[PDB]
Amino acid sequence: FETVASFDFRDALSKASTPVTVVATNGPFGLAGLTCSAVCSVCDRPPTVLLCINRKSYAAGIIKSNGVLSVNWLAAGQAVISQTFAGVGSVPMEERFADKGWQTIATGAPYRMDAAVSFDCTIANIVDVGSHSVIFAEVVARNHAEECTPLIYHRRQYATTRSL
Amino acid sequence: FETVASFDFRDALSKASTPVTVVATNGPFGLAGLTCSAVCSVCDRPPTVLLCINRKSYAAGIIKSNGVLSVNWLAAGQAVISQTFAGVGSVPMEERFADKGWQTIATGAPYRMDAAVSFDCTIANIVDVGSHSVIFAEVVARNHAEECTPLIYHRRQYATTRSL
Repeated sequence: FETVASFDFRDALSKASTPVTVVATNGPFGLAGLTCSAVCSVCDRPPTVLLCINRKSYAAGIIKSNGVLSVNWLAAGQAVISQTFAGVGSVPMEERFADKGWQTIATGAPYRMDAAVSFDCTIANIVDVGSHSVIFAEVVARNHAEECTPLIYHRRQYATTRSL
Repeated sequence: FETVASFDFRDALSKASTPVTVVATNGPFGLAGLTCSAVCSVCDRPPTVLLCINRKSYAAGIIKSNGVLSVNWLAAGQAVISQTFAGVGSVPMEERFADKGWQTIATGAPYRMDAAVSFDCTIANIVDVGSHSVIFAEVVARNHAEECTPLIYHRRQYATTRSL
């Protein structure tokens, strides 16, 4: 078979929805983060998630060398955090972590303590596919804001949930 | 670092949200599909998605031996399809596909033509991690439905999107 056009693929993907996360890191190689909507759980033993990020980015470089990271599922009121970590407004990488919402838990990675879900993680394995590194990360601590709804991305806009 | 208890990881995941998909297949090993809350896009060249499914599923071995599959992101009105493919009502596998909204496109996998998004795919790589197979699949065709609001799963309930 021939694969669809990359343009067609991206067009279609805009019709699917995703949660919005920020992946962050800190350690000997420094502080960095980016928004990532290609994230999912893998298995519960050992508890493992994966995230797919383009290897060309500033943050990918620092995440992979620090070897630890957080995955932070953002809550409905946090679209501005997603924008900043997606490069909207071009906030310099190290100025992105100003507020008190970011704290360490176990690994030294910054964890967003008011995110719907924050997992603090160690990198266990990496599979490269096309432009992206698929990073498998084992969860060594968790945190949750008080109940709240998710930030969702769909058709190139932010949204949150409602019952059917 | 020690990993979190598996019970803690599962509890945390219920507070994240995911799109609801059905992964389906057909071929020499027969028809099968199942609901899947762990899917994401990987890279656009070649256009690749991944999905993680428990190796103990009846469907998982058939999907991997057939070598082809579809990923169908369900729309807000399709909770009954999700229910059926999560095994509610114990509907026999072949009968799940009797409805004419299920069609082939390119590979022979059943594609849900009215799903918000349906990708028809060939398996390219399988990585087994803990209890699950992480299946990398390249997209060879898609189906384009009209303006489809998502079916989302969050805190053990179905949901759809609203604006912020």
